Amino acid sequence: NECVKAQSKRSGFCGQGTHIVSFVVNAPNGLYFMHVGYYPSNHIEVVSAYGLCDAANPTNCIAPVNGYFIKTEWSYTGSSFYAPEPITSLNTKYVAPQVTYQNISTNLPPPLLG
Amino acid sequence: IQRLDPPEQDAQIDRLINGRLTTLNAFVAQQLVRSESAALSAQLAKDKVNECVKAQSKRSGFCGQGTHIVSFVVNAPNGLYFMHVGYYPSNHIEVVS
Amino acid sequence: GFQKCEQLLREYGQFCSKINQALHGANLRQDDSVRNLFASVKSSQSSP
Amino acid sequence: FNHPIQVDQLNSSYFKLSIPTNFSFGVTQEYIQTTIQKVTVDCKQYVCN
Amino acid sequence: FSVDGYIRRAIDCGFNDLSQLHCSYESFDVESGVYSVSSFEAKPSGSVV
Amino acid sequence: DDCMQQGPASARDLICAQYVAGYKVLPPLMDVNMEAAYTSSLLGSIAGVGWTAGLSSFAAIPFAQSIFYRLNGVGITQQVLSENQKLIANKFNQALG
Amino acid sequence: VGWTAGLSSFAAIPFAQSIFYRLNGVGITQQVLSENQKLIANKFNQALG
Ligand SMILES: *[C@@H]1O[C@H](CO)[C@@H](O[C@@H]2O[C@H](CO)[C@@H](O[C@@H]3O[C@H](CO)[C@@H](O)[C@H](O[C@H]4O[C@H](CO)[C@@H](O)[C@H](O)[C@@H]4O)[C@@H]3O)[C@H](O)[C@H]2NC(C)=O)[C@H](O)[C@H]1NC(C)=O
Ligand SMILES: *[C@@H]1O[C@H](CO)[C@@H](O)[C@H](O)[C@H]1NC(C)=O
Ligand SMILES: *[C@@H]1O[C@H](CO)[C@@H](O)[C@H](O)[C@H]1NC(C)=O
Repeated sequence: NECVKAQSKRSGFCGQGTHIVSFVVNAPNGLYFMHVGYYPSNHIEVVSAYGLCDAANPTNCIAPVNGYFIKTEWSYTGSSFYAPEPITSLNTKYVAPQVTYQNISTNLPPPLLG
Repeated sequence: IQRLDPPEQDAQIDRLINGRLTTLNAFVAQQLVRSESAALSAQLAKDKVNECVKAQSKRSGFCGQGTHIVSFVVNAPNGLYFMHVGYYPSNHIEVVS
Repeated sequence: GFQKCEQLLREYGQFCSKINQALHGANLRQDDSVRNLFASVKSSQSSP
Repeated sequence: FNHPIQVDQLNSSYFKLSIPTNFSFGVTQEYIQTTIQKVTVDCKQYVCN
Repeated sequence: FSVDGYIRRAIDCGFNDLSQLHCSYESFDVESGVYSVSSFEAKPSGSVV
Repeated sequence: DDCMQQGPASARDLICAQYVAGYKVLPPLMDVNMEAAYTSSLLGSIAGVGWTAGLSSFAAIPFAQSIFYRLNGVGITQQVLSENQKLIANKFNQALG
Repeated sequence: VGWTAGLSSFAAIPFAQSIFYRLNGVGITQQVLSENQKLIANKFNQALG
């Protein structure tokens, strides 16, 4: 029910790595599970923000959704695979301002260009 | 052996054998019960590390009591010792919602 | 170590082989349990 | 002991992200026993033949 | 055995397999199911010496 | 050798009984320093593992920052957490101390 | 089955389409999955092969 009929979000319940899909066949005294997971490699280190705020409009802040804001100025990458793309309203959420958010004053992404 | 001849000596040794064979069978049966139990328990420990320690849990009562925030693990003599830090509310008031 | 006893013990079949094999399996079970448990506690990435 | 990738914390408002640049799929195989062989014994015959 | 001690009903436990079942549970009423009972023995048809 | 040069520690010493009774206690699969290494590396992974989607990336963020995200995630607002960061750290410290 | 809310409806969609939703759901963006659909299928196939 957790593995095969659903994608699991429980680390280590199904297989190792991030669970994607599982299959089941019969075995001599039971079931044989075939768990296909996602295994990352070649990790790199990048610098990330906790969130970004409009420096001129400090109460207007965003945080990434299922990914990170990375320096490259700021761009978005999904959490499982480094692949920078523009910060847009489809990969951000508006949040309350925090002391750890960056104050950006130049190349403001579209969710902050208000 | 020192006191008895074979026809009686045999019977006496045999009593000791039966008692010792019985003891060893009981011992083994328990090591199998205890090792089966420990193995199940080990899988519980596995789940707690993944659910509790490597993640914040949203499952009431799985980790500790109250709302789970963070857990830590240290080793213990025959296993793991979980240290579950939860959020415990107090001084509740009633408001209209 | 008494030979008379060992001679009588043999009439109970391979009793000791069963004791040893049962415990050997039971002991392997913990090494496998431990190996699996730690493989899962193990982090991929961690801060110092 | 196989050490994990060490990722340093920063003295700043930023943080280090250790993020994959590559990936693979793999299969964790698992066997779960659901049954045992079912056996009955003709105890009277077994014991007394 | 009735309250007054007389035997009014009985099972011959070696008559058939159904009878063996009733005897093994020491009851005239057993639950529905599939049960193993004593095997049907092969018997000697002669001897060799 | 300890059981010969010193002898049993007390009555019913089950460790020295091994060489007498015919049984042996076997060592565990991992030594202490290896088990410590596993839980130590686990400790250092907590803040950066239970942070976002996927199990593939690691956010090397402060423990404290992790706690505040964990508290926010259970219903405590950011205005509250911001006003009370020292109060929260003190309560946490009392719980563990 | 592992597609949306509830256990009551069935989306008869391609396996491949399911995989891409599963990958998107763990943090791989759609731009990446779109550029790499053949690469992803090949890696998956290697894992099972
Ligand atoms: C991006 O811009 C934001 C917004 O300006 C900036 O975060 C702000 O930083 C200031 C300090 O530089 C915080 O102001 C104070 O900081 C001190 C530090 O000790 C606190 O003690 C103060 O708290 C007291 O006063 C508050 C006033 O209301 C009380 O509510 C509180 O209970 C205490 O009495 C106070 O926090 C300011 O709060 C933050 N802003 C936010 C939203 O947290 C941010 O740092 C800039 N980005 C970067 C990377 O620099
Ligand atoms: C750097 O770390 C020290 C450790 O005590 C801390 O006091 C100092 O404020 C930190 N500096 C920054 C920029 O965070
Ligand atoms: C990912 O790893 C495989 C392993 O052989 C390699 O062939 C491939 O080129 C790698 N891709 C990147 C982007 O490094």
